[PDB]
Amino acid sequence: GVQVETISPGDGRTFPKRGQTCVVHYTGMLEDGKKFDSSRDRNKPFKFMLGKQEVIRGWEEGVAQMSVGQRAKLTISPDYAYGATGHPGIIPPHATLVFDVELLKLE
Repeated sequence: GVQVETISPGDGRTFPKRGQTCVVHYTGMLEDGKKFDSSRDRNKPFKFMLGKQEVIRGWEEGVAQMSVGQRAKLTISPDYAYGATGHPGIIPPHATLVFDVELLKLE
């Protein structure tokens, strides 16, 4: 459902726990490489609470595998993203997504 590939290693020791706030920089892309969303374009980190299910399933399972300071590519199946319906206009039906995520800190 999510496959993690490291771009830059983190500390290899500090991984998120349920209920912590993950502070990330990210870029999300369709399978064709076209970015649809990026905190890097806004120039402001994005925050989510791990376990709240306020981000897609491939984020909570993928970021949970990351340590502080790690940058990684998360390849997310539609099953772990927006499924059969997608988000029409932005995310097509049955879309595989790629996110470039850096885990900045935990709060």
